[PDB]
Amino acid sequence: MKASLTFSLSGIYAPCSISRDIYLEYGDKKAECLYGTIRLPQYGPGCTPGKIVHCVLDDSLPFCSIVVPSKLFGFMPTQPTMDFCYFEPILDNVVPVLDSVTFLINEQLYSKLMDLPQEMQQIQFLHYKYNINSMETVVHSRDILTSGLCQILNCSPFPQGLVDFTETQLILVNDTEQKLSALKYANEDEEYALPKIGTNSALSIDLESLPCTISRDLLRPAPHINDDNSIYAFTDAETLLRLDVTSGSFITVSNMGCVRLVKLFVLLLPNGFKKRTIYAPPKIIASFPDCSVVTISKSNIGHTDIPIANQVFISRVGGWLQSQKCFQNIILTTLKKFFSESKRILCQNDLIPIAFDSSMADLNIAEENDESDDEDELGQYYKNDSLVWFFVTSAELDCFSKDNSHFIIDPNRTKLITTNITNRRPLPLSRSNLQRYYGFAETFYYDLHIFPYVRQLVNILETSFNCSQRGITLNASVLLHSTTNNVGKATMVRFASKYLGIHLLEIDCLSLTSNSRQLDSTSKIIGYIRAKCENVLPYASPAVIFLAHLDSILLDVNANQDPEAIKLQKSINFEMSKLLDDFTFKFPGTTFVGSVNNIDNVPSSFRSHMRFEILVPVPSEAQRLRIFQWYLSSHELNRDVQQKVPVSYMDNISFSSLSSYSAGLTPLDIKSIVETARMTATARFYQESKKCGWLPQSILITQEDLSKATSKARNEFSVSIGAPQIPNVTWDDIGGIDFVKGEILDTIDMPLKHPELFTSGMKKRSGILFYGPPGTGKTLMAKAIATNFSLNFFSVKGPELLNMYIGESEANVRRVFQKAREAKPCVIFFDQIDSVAPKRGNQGDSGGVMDRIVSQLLAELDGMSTDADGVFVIGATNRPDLLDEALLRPGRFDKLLYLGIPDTDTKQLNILEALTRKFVLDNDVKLIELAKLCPFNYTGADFYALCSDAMLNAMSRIARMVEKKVSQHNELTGENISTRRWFDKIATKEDTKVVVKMEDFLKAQEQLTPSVSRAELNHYEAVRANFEGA
Amino acid sequence: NQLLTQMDGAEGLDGVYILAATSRPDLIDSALLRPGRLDKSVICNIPTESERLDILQAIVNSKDKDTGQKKFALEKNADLKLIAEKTAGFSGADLQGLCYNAY
Ligand SMILES: Nc1ncnc2c1ncn2[C@@H]1O[C@H](COP(=O)(O)OP(=O)(O)OP(=O)(O)O)[C@@H](O)[C@H]1O
Ligand SMILES: Nc1ncnc2c1ncn2[C@@H]1O[C@H](COP(=O)(O)OP(=O)(O)OP(=O)(O)O)[C@@H](O)[C@H]1O
Ligand SMILES: [Mg+2]
Ligand SMILES: [Mg+2]
Repeated sequence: MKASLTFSLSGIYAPCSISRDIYLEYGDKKAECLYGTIRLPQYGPGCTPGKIVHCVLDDSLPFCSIVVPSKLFGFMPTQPTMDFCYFEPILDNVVPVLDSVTFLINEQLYSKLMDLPQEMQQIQFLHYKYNINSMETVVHSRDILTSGLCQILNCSPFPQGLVDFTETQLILVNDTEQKLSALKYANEDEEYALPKIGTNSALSIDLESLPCTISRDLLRPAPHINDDNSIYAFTDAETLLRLDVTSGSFITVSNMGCVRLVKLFVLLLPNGFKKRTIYAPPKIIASFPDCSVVTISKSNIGHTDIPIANQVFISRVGGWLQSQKCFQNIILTTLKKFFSESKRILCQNDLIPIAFDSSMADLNIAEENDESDDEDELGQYYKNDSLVWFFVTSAELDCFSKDNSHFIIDPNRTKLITTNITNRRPLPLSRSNLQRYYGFAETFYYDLHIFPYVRQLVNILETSFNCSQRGITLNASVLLHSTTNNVGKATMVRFASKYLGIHLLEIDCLSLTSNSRQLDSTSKIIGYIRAKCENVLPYASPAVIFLAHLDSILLDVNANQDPEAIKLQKSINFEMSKLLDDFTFKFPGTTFVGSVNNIDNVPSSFRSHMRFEILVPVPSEAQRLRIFQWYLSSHELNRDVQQKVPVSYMDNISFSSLSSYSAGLTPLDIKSIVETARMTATARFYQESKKCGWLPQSILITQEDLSKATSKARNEFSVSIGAPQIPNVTWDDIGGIDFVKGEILDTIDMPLKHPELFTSGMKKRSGILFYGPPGTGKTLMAKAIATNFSLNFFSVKGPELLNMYIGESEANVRRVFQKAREAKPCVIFFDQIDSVAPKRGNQGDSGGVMDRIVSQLLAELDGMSTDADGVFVIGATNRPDLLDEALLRPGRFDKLLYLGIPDTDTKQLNILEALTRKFVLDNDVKLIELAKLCPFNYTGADFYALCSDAMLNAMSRIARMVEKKVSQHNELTGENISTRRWFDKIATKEDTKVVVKMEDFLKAQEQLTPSVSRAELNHYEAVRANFEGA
Repeated sequence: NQLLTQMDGAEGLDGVYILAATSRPDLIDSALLRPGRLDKSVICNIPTESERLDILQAIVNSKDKDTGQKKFALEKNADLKLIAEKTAGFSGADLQGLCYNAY
């Protein structure tokens, strides 16, 4: 619903008011305290989640008018009161009570209240001081309640809801740090004077581009539609009066050259943008490079000074999409539309931006204009995505002169005339976003503090620019390459281009209209390449040529060569060399920026004449933080989606948790994970919508399913490379390994974490070797490692390496072991090394292949100089005497850790409870009783056998109970039934938990026996007593 | 070491069932009697005269193998089923051989 708005003098805790008329259109005598909902119009991508408000009925309010407290939002009634909003009546007033709320309070009043020992005295103080009353009051997660004093610190999990101390814990927090001195809500403070604040004859303030779009329906005044269009300006404070001419006035002042008239407005009261500023759309700032302090004065004029300029001679800027047949038609048609649909003043030495959707493309539309009425389309469907600049160029003025700023084109008295092209340089992104204003496809914002390769390339382009702005032409060029796929090669070049205000061509080679086709048309392809490039350079500003996937066309010699294969190869190398070097003289300062996928595959000649080299890696954890910070941002979710209900994160999200758990993933995977989370949350939202329900105002992402999606991301990685997946084994699914978990965390966690303070010494502990009797978890530890940590889990299953032919090692072990270097940080798991690496001194006949494996394995493994790429090799053995001197304590695999028969007293209990994870037992038979009833010398996995066959007899009990119950059924109803119909017509839920009460334990203790006897233990205890030779 | 691995403790666990036979419990892996392994070790007894009864009560019916003509469909000794309890010492060794002799 539309509603009119007004701000009351504010009690903050005082209710809003509901008008009698809305209390008739949605009148309900059972609910006179009608809880309203309001949407607050604002600057921003969309209206932030609306507020539930507690209200009192008022009959005095005019039609659809509503009043809310001012200072409840930190604004004061001295500021311009917004006259409208939107309202929603809450269906049946259905609202949940909050599960938890926390408050922050200053240490003085905190202690003054905590001095009261009787908690109810503080509860009454909530009433006496704050006039809070339960069930009446609704509270909101973070709202400051009084400057310097009380604040709500959180509501959880809901952002809003009812309160009652009968369920709401009312947590309090002490502001020891006095930040409440800074955390004051008051958006305005009274200035010491309005005079002497500059002089009304001349003010100087930094201009800024408005960080968002703004539209004719939000502004307070009422411009016309056909004229007054497009050009507007926005001001922040009593500055609106320091100009002597109020909001709604024109001003025209500029720092240099011609004047530029603009309509100036006060900002809407609900604004987040920093004051002491004059905000503008990109349209204005585009004409005024740097010089951010702008001259300002009253500068008023009596309406439009010039009513006609009888012809205009506009020109397009050069630039990538501005010079293609497939865009030409859409360009001219959108130009015609734009200029036809409204009347505007224009001036020489000025730019006009035009925006359109490049998807419209090869759709012509046959009848919408020129033979049809002026208002023609809903751009809701005829979208926008790409932007162009037209220079206004010359215009035919009348006898009047010099005041060119008012030129205007009557749609019948005047025409627009093409002059082919002009040259001008775009704004520097550092001062102003275009993209975030138009909402286009985004270009992620790096910062040179933490991306070394960006600092590199940006410095290269910066010098290539400025050195040739000075007298020294630079032929700078660079190639980007990477070890992995999918690192953001193009993104870097684009970002740099915007960050430096540098033009670019964007070209991809894959889309060339022919392959490396056998019949020679390398001429045709390289010709099309140059012919497409050259067209803009005659009017290019300083610019770069970016070539995507050079590897597709710079093939390289020798696999099996046709004569034509040689001719194509050499022809391509030659013509590319010529093309590039020629460009370096055809135009100065114009930089070739290539990209490639396998640096081994680029041909040697090109590899020599190329200049700089940059290797861009898979990002660090420190970088991951900023990656999530981007794609989880408000704008970066809100763009994609139609429905007016917005989305957000919960402020609980642990960026540490994501950055650690997402280790090794590439940026493109981080997008995948976040967008999957968005999907799952929306599915939850529509599941909620099945009932009248709660939380309808907005779905948020939450830490649980955002965590979960990592597992899918890792499996979809694994199916690309390294197909094996692993069943989950969470940390608590093992126990009774305390020393071993100690050392494993001392090896894989603490040296891996905290390199800000761990020196990351020049060598590292390579691995872990588990040895001992079978059935002591030494397999399970590996599946646990694969489950809980972010590490990937490559492995070979024992003698998976050996193979039929001679020369076994390159057929497997080399390819896999180097693949682990090729992968991101990942373990290699081994089992049965006593089978894979026989002690070389036990020489073998019949080709001695054990010597071949063992030699290659040591050579690929050890030494590890310049090679500490996290390649932890971890594994298990039965009997370590058969291990080679591969185990000799160089630290190449020699982190020996034993596992064995547990301590008698309670570690068997820790075993039983761990294996009882997600098991069920629900009586007075505490696990202490089981752990005492079991005799000793049973060990490890044999207790899993004891649970296994206890479970088997428990399900047997249930199966025979079912057999009885189904027999007694069939005797009385369903005389001809057996299975599917039976199970589909029973509906058990008390029985279906099928909990064992007891007795299955006792008959397990009768039926089970230790799987290795002491006479078997002695054979292991011997090697145990070798201590591997100590 | 390959066979002691591939089926167990990795992808490969899933739903496969395994059913062995041996001449001896000696010449077989110590990796018996683990839940991750071959484990149940079902008993096969020495077949007594009662198992002679059982075996003959099977031999008397090539059950529904071509229902239109049983193997030994037409016989004397409809009285004195279990016609060969005398074979109690035979250990049940390959009585299809004696059945072929009878044929
Ligand atoms: N750091 C990043 N920030 C934002 N988006 C990124 C980032 N890295 C990658 N992307 C996204 O992934 C894509 C990067 O495309 P780009 O051309 O750079 O590489 P690619 O196509 O994955 O790889 P290649 O050219 O090697 O085949 C874009 O969709 C971009 O949005
Ligand atoms: N906390 C635990 N401590 C010990 N054993 C456990 C624990 N949790 C589960 N187990 C059992 O231990 C088994 C793994 O034992 P282990 O890896 O030592 O033997 P194995 O895989 O049969 O043999 P091998 O080590 O020779 O490959 C699991 O399958 C499970 O039944
Ligand atoms: Mg790419
Ligand atoms: Mg094991």
